[PDB]
Amino acid sequence: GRNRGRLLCMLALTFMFMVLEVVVSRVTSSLAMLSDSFHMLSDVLALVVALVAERFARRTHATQKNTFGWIRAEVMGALVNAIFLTGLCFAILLEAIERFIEPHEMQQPLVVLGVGVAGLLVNVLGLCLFHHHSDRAGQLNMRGVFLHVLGDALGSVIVVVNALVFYFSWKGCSEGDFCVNPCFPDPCKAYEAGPCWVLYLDPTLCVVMVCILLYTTYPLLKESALILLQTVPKQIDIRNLIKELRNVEGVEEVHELHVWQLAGSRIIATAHIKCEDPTSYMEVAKTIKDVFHNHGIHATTIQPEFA
Amino acid sequence: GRNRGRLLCMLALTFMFMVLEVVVSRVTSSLAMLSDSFHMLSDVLALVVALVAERFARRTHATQKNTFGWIRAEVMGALVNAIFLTGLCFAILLEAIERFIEPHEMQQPLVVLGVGVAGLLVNVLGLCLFHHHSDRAGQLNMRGVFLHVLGDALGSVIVVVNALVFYFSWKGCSEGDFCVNPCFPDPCKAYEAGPCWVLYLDPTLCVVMVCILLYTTYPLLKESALILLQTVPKQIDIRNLIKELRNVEGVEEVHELHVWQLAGSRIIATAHIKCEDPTSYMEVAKTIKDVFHNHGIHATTIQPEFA
Ligand SMILES: [Zn+2]
Ligand SMILES: [Zn+2]
Repeated sequence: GRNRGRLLCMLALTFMFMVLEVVVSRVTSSLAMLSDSFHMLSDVLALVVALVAERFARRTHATQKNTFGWIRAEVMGALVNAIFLTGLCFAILLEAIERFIEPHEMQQPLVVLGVGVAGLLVNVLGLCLFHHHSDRAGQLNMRGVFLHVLGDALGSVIVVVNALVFYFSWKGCSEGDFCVNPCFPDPCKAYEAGPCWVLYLDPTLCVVMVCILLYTTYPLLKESALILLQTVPKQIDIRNLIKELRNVEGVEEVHELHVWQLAGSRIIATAHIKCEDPTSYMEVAKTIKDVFHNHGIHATTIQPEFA
Repeated sequence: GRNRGRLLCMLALTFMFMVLEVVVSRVTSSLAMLSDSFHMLSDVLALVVALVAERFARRTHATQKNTFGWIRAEVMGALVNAIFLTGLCFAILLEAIERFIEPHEMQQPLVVLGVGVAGLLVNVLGLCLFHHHSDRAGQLNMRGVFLHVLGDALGSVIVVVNALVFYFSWKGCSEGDFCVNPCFPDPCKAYEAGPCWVLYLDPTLCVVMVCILLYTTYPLLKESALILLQTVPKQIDIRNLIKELRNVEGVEEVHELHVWQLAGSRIIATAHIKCEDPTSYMEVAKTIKDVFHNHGIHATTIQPEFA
């Protein structure tokens, strides 16, 4: 309820800011604003994926197609959100390089600064909505959206700072009379412009930005992508389980121990444990289940192989 | 061995064509060629992800970190490849729109056509290498690479066709004397050009292209993303398993059956099956294992709950 409400609220603000970008571009007759609107549509797609994962995760319930439920679906949502962000971060890095090799002037700096401030306010509102997620499957699913919100919030901050630096320290050649543009090599033409450091302010910061994101993206793409690989949860180690099951009387060996994490705090472990006396099997198995519960594994399947 | 050889060969050709693009851009002094080279670097990243998945999938061995192995890692590689491709298809769609709202002229059509033909030859070689995959994971990891190769091969075909149509049917205004450019609205300026249909040839085809890719991408993103959700394999249905286990004498009920697919043809099913007589448990369990093998489930775990 609360999570879906937050996601729907952020989606609604994202459409509203999309409409704001479109109408502002229409009055100003600018196309890069439309491109930024379509990037906001990419953000809409990320929010939609998060919403799909969050609904479907409620199924739980033993269905015919999935006997476990659909909480792992939420986990997958987190995972896919993380991979879309690694990808958009890599696209930002490739755009930054493309702007290093060819700088781009910013036209109409004031409206760009205003739209950047509006987007910063929207992204800060979204960040406050998603602050609680810096049980777990919910934490991962909300962390994906939180990382997307942090990414486009940092983008808004970069845009605002760049627009301010352009408006305060860039002397353009758009006047049209006796102006030479050293930094931007060919001003499309068949005084001296502003210092060349400003024209590269957008790329460098962007690069720094993606690094930040990549850093903060790495745990999620680590945490979500190891649950679906059925890696043993970090709280659980296999040596202690093996030795404690071997120390239990009535246990000859523990031939095949499989431990994995379904989603969040639901850890599933199945083992085969050899026993000699069928009569003692029930108390041996209850002790084994007690050990599994002691170490935090609550759903188990134990097959006794009488010899 | 063979799969890693194919992946390394395609990676080597991809670096060689990257170097070709870079050197051609250097002699021609063109920047969009560098952008295409960085897109080829994105293809390099996809191939690298595939290589990592393939290399890690050969571990198995029931590592301490993962008691099942790392074949699911290969599955995840397939999945992430699919996701990456969907994202690039959506970026192509957003670039196509950006070119619909603002068409772009193609400069130096002959060198673009030649580089497109070279890339088409490289991509056809890669497609022939990956033709065999239109175990199962081996297929999924390669189908991911096959879809990437098909995508940039279709991109090369689009580039070649567009360059040919420009060279044959576009009358540019680059001569500099008495030329008006109706289609491209402002030719950056403070006769009649070629017909306006050519300037939009690249977007429309691109859109069609992504549709194709998206279509062919959907099964992979369906097939890989349902294995990691532990959905029951399509060959297996739960009603027959339940009824056949109930019909077995000595079985009171099958209380929990979870059946899922690890990777490829390795299907794992665990169940609880209440039995009355411990003496009859061994033959009852061997019959149950025989049924599980009969339906194609070879790794099981069956816990008898004596009452
Ligand atoms: Zn066994
Ligand atoms: Zn039970």
